[PDB]
Amino acid sequence: HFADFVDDRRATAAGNRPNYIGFRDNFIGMMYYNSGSNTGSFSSQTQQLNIVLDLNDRNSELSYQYLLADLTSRWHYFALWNQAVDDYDHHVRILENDGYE
Amino acid sequence: EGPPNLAFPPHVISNPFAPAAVGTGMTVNEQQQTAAVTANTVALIGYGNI
Amino acid sequence: LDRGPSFKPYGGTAYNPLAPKSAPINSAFTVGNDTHFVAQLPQTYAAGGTGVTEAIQQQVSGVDPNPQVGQPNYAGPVVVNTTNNAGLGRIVSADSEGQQF
Amino acid sequence: VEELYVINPINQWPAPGSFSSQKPPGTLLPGEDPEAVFKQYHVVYLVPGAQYHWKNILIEKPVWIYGNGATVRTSGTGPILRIVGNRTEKRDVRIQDISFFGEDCTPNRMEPMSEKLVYQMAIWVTDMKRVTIKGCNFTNFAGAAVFFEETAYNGFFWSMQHLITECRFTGCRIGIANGGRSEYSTASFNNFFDCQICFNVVGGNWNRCGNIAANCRCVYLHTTNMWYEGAGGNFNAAHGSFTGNTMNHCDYGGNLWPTAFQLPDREIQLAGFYFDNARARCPTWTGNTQYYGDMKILNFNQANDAAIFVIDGCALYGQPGDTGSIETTAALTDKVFIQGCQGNKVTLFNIKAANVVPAIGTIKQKP
Amino acid sequence: VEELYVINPINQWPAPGSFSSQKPPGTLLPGEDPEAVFKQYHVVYLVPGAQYHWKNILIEKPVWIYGNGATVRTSGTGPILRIVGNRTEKRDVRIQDISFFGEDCTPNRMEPMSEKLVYQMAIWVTDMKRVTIKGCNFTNFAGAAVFFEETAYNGFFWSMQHLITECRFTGCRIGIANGGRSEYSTASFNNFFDCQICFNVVGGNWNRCGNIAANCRCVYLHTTNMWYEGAGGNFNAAHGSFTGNTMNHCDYGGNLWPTAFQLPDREIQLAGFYFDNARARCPTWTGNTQYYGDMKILNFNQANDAAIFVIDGCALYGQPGDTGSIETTAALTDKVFIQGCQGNKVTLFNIKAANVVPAIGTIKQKP
Amino acid sequence: RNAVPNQVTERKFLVDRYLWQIPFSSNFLNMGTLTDLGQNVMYANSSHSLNMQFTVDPMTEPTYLMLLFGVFDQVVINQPTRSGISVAYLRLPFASGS
Amino acid sequence: MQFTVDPMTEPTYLMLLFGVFDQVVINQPTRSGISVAYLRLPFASGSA
Amino acid sequence: SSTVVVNIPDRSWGAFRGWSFTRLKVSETPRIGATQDPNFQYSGSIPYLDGTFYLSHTFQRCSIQWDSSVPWPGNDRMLTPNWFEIKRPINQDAEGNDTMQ
Amino acid sequence: SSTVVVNIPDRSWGAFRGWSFTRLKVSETPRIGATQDPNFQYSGSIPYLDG
Amino acid sequence: PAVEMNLPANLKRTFLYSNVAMYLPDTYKFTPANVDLPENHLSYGYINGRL
Repeated sequence: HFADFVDDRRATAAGNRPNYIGFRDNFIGMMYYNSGSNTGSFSSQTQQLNIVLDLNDRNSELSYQYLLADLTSRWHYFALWNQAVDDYDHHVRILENDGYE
Repeated sequence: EGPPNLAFPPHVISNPFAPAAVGTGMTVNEQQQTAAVTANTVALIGYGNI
Repeated sequence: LDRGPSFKPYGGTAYNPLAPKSAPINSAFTVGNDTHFVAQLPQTYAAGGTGVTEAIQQQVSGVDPNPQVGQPNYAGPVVVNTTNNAGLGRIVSADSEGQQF
Repeated sequence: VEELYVINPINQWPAPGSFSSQKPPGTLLPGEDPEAVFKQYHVVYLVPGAQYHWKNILIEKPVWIYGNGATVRTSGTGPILRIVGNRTEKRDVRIQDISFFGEDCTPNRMEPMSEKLVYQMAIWVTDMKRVTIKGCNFTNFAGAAVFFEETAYNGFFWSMQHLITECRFTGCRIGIANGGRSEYSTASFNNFFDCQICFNVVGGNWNRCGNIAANCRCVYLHTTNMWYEGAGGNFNAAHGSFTGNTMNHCDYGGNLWPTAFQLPDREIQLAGFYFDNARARCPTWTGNTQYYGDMKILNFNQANDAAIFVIDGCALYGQPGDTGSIETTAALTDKVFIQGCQGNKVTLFNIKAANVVPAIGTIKQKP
Repeated sequence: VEELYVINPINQWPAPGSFSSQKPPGTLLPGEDPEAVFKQYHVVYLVPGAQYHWKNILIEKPVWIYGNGATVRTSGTGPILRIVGNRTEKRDVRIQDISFFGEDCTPNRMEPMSEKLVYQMAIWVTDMKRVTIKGCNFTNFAGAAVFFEETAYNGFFWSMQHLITECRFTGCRIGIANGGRSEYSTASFNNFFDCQICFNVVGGNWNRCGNIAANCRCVYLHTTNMWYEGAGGNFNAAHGSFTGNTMNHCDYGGNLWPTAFQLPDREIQLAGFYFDNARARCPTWTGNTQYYGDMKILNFNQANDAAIFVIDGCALYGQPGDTGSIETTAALTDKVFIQGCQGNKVTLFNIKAANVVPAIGTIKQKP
Repeated sequence: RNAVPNQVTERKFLVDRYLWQIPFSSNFLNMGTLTDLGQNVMYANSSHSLNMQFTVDPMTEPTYLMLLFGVFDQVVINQPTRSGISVAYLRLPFASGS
Repeated sequence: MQFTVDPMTEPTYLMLLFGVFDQVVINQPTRSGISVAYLRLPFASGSA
Repeated sequence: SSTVVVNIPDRSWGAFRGWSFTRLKVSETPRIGATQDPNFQYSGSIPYLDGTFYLSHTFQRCSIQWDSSVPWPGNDRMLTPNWFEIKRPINQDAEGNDTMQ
Repeated sequence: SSTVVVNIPDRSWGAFRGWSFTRLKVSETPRIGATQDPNFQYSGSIPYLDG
Repeated sequence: PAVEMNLPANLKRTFLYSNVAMYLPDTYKFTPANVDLPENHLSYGYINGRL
């Protein structure tokens, strides 16, 4: 875009700030869990009684996150369920200033 | 009571005690103050308020 | 729903409703070879003999002069000395599209 | 951002006293009576870029009014902003950054001056000392713009040090007016335009050091029995300074006011410098520019060789006919001198050739 | 002081609309676009003692800018603060208490003037009337400091009453510049320092009543085809006043600018008072102090005895050699008069002995 | 004919003389003054607490909220002997006891 | 409960959560017949 | 303020009959429990005792919870099951959910 | 604000398991009970439901 | 010589003024020029005097 701009002759540039946009981990936020007006239904036919009785107190997301920490490890990326997990960098957050060997 | 319920003459432009005075438009010179009468114009001019 | 151009949900009109129906606005029109000027001049300014100097010094734009300010407030129907005063208002030119109304 | 604090119901009590006073710290809102605010505070701010409407605002204690670009309009026969003082006030008045308008628009310059129009001013100081009018805009006044009256004082207490600077006067019939005994104050760098009289001088010993008067009929008026004298009238008059001013286009060019003025006693023909008083002396006259500006030296105090009127370092420059001409009375030829001057070829009525250095202008006689 | 009010949990609702607008009442923060703020308000305050950065700020409606000690810097080829008006504006402009800086430091005074540097000004008023520049500090401008253009107007509407007072100009190549037809305004008590030209005068009928020009090469420039004329150029020019100013050390002492100037048509040798125009007359000249300041009277309108240049009540005082000397053309000896003056022993080029009273200075001839 | 395009509409309503009533019954209609849920809450003499979060339009003046719980209210008044009148007031959901 | 956190210049929440026992039983006794019963202690949902 | 939050500690809700609610202005409502209300400086129609209610049209929504867990009515009865919605503005609400136009 | 003070009214605490608590920014937390959250203008890692 | 007036528009304008315009909130009204209203904003003089 622009880093400095005073004239057509003289102006320095810098590339755009990077921005990766994809789906969430586990496709969290794809589907209406625990919504009010939007509870999905698993009912039988010949009846219409909804089995799924969601609650606003219940969190059906972040219960699949805690279960999957118990069930498997974490470092493995499983492309089917979009099982790729938000990490950070161990040296951007807490940074060790050892200063140029 | 409310706003004044005024009545108006239908030819709406007029002087208050005279008919609409006839006249002629004026072309004007700039850089010197001289106004000449224009060629093909007659003007019905009402002055003041209705 | 589109109701069409035939829809008019009231009686009368909304633009200058108090005017007499025979009244024209201050305009100019070119019936014949000449042009005409039907006009009411509510604002007045002082201009002596050959008041062409005071006629140039009047400043106009799309907002001044105002068509609805007129005379001062309680000054009655005094006849104006056209020898001593000039008059000041607005016309719409004949060089305009549409039907004059 | 949603305020989910819980609440208990009210217990049918008489509620305790809740008040919401002190909403202006020192300001003044539009549509609020200024007489109760000027009484309470010493410094009164105004709303920036507001639109006021004042009429006959009586001020007794000296306050300061920071206008902040306000606009004060009026309507009626009263003045705006009446300032009445006493002799015992240690504080001062500073009116600043306000655009005073009138009950006019493109004013009636053909209407003659009379008793009806004499109260159409915007600042009328009765006997308040040390006022200051700084950075204002006065438009469209049928009477004076300011008028500094002064009552009878004694004991050589000449103090009353007023300042009128950086103002813009358009369309006012009379600019800075001043009553008698309004002595020793300055009024400079006020840019006059389209005024009939810039200075209706009654009180003397003033100092005018930079004013510009373009397209104005008269600049310096001093007669006997003018308008705007007040209590303690025409006494010890016309002693001021008049240095480095500008009075171009007073007779020819872009002037619009008529020549007659209709004083309370008589009618007179205005000029760019009109002076007729047998008891008053003449002001100092240096560095002034005149393009097409008349001068009428009619009468001063030359009785026992007591005054000599000297034009020094000024421009005259009136070519066509008698425009910009200097007129003197034939009994005053020996006392009107012009030493140091530049001119085009200007008509000098009743001025001798030896009394003017250098030799400029056309010398004629007006019997 | 600890806020132990209880709270209930949020009920998974869509939250109602919370807004935090109106955070400036009328102010202008640093790092905020001024074009969207000048459009909305009439009076714009600035943060006291801030540090701004403006470039090509277009102003269309007349606003007031209270600077409160702000500092506006710039960088680029554009002017600061472009003021473009129309003919129909009842309000006025007041720029106040701002320290405008340039894209320089200890400016390049050896670089010649050209087309590249002509847009390096800080205030460029196109046709806005009644502007006011009060209490500012302009430093280090390669072009002009201000430039008051004016387009072609008619009907003797000379109004345009501008004020430029109490300013400090350091290092600017051209000080107060003005276009043609920018008539009847004042510019006084501006303390110039280290400038090449204090006044690039094109429009006439100005009034300069107290300016100090120390260590400046030129003070009054008027030629044919200068820089900074604008639309509606050199017409009805050089009619102003020039009273009580100070132009010490223009040729000898602490002057630093070169003598050549490089006009768009030619190059000329600057002086403390340079004047060459056959169609323009001369300003009034009273009370000015000159220490070591040159004067060059080359050509004015003396054609049918229409103008006489008179120096009145001024100091000359140039002893060493030809420093501070007054130069006139040999065809203009009969029209340059010096009546009332004090001098050390100053070189007068082509001025007769009878035309100067009192007898001061050395009279020489420059063929 | 000269109507402006892109016209946005908005709806609102105004009720007067009316309290928004919410009945405490299983279906939201009236099968009885003493409702059917008014008899199930006293199952094993249980006690329940109640909070109600509301949402009103933001109005520029302080306003109350006339909330009024539906209760019953009764008297007895008996007169067994002359100069012997007596009462027993009782309000069932919100008893003013002792 | 009553907490104390470091002051922050933007508003925050408090994701507090009470440990409960979310429980279902699913009974499927007959074809096209199915029945559940949700129950949690202590914050039971739905009773009178 | 948009949200007001009432709170009742637990008690016997036996033979409860229902709710009713409407806003009232503070300046238009006295407090009867004393012999005089000195802050009551109004003399118009008082809607607390006259029934002249006019601020019923100004509720968006309403929610009722029993002992911090149970939502009332619950049991996914109406189309917004977890709270009542008195009014929902159009230019929202892509769903129908709007009687009487 | 430094403190936040909560309440639970009088009820039965049988088979209670424990507490847990963190903090979440208001701009970074949506509301799921609605069909649409018009005041949610954030698209980073949501801590309320990603862990 | 007659004068013409829109009669049903003037009955309509009086109805809109005395019934709807006269009963505005205090923000939209204004006091007229050169009149002294009492400082009690709940008194009769302040409600009557504003237009």
